[PDB]
Amino acid sequence: HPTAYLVLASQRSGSTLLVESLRATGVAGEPQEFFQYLPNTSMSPQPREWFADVEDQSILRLLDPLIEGKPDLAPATIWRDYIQTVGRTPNGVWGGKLMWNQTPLLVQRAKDLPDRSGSGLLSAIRDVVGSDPVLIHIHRPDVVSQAVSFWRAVQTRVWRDARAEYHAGAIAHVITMLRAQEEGWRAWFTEENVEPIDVDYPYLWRNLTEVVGTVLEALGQDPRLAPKRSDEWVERYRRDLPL
Amino acid sequence: DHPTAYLVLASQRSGSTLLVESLRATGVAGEPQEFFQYLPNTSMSPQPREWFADEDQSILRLLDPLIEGKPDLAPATIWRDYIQTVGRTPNGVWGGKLMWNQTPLLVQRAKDLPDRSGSGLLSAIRDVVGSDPVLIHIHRPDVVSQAVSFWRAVQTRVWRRAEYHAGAIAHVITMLRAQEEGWRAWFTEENVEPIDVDYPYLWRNLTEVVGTVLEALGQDPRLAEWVERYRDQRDGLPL
Ligand SMILES: OC[C@H]1O[C@H](O[C@H]2O[C@H](CO)[C@@H](O)[C@H](O)[C@H]2O)[C@H](O)[C@@H](O)[C@@H]1O
Ligand SMILES: OC[C@H]1O[C@H](O[C@H]2O[C@H](CO)[C@@H](O)[C@H](O)[C@H]2O)[C@H](O)[C@@H](O)[C@@H]1O
Repeated sequence: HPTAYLVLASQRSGSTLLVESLRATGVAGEPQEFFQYLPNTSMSPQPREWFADVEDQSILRLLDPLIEGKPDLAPATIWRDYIQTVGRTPNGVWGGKLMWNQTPLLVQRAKDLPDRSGSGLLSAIRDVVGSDPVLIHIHRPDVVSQAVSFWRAVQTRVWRDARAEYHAGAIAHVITMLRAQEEGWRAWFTEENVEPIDVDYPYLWRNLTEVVGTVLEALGQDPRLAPKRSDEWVERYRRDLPL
Repeated sequence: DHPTAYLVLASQRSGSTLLVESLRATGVAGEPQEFFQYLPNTSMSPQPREWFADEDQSILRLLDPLIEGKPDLAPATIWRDYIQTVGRTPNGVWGGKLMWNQTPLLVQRAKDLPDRSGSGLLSAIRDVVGSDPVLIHIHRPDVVSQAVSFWRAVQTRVWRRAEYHAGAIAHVITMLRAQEEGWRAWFTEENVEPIDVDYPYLWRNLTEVVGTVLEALGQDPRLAEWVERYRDQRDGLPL
């Protein structure tokens, strides 16, 4: 009987609908992107960071200026422990989100734990979470609609409106990137022989309460608790590059 | 000229969680957890056997037994850095929740902060959030219906099955009393005037309340029953 789940995904791929949907039951932990923070800035990736290899100024200017933060200096054990306690409901169940771009981070961070128990991503997850989470995998076949929502979100800084410009080269960039996270997870599932509870977004949109219940079920929770404008850029980005 | 952080000061199973989660849906008011709730010896929230620790095997039998977790070994600097980052959204707003029973924890924890700006709760708040948080205070004034939820959940462990029992819902209804005092007596004893929504107002018109919180943060409002069976009649159990 697993005491923890972890949702594997990509930015704006749906993980939110599921994951918040879980949080509300109040028996599925307090999922967060516990692994999003960069160690040199103790911040989430910032807009100019996602585009650090873009020297096209026309896209650059659309993005906020960097903030310099500060190195996270928590010892590995202290880092793990904070995450373990914040993410977990009184019932004792833990949840959180993990994006594929964050995997190296997590693995970098676990490296200096005592009793580390492997050297790969799977051990990392195990050693950080403290048990063997129910892996779940929300994905999106419509990369363009997603890239679009991403390229908007990175400008406005809002991930759940006046400044937001279209831009082909950028969307291309975001697409090239989201695609890579997919190949990332794909290769990994085979790499360490794992079979997630796979659930693409359309299915997820349609059947929320079904899924929110299966996950609920896999954690030994009563599945009872599972509760109930077009993109011009997406039309546009087709005409105009990768997909 | 935005204040870029909010606390919601409240009490267990008030509107507290319903407000806070709505704001979270915004994508624009941080990730308001209950950062101050975790006890240092266990590093978890208070657990039933811990709440009801003051003299009667009538309750101590309805309550799951004491798990024991682990020591919170985070220096205060790291503790506050974490709360500051995890509670923020990308737009840079921070949100969170605080509950009168946790206030001594906050203060005890803040004492080792290098830059202590003062000595009471309110400078504690500021030194921890790194700013001046818009205060929101929630109360559900119907203490019976509050105390009920807190007893249902204090044994279900689900704070969003097991039985009624009056002599406990005493201890609750009255612990919740001295908590709600605390707040009111803190509001004047440090001259704070919090925004002041109420559970009825919320469970009905929460769309406004949220829209209020968002403007105070400079955002966009446009974004967004064994009660009667307690209502003992006979015994004289404070209500
Ligand atoms: O003592 C029990 C704790 O439970 C209450 O809140 C839990 O429920 C929420 C989600 O369902 C969370 O925000 C939180 O993590 C939980 O602790 C209560 O609000 C607390 O004061 C208690 O510590
Ligand atoms: O690009 C920076 C990060 O932003 C996205 O996540 C933000 O969006 C959600 C907003 O409600 C939050 O849950 C979260 O805390 C944010 O950081 C994205 O999902 C990330 O992977 C990035 O770290």
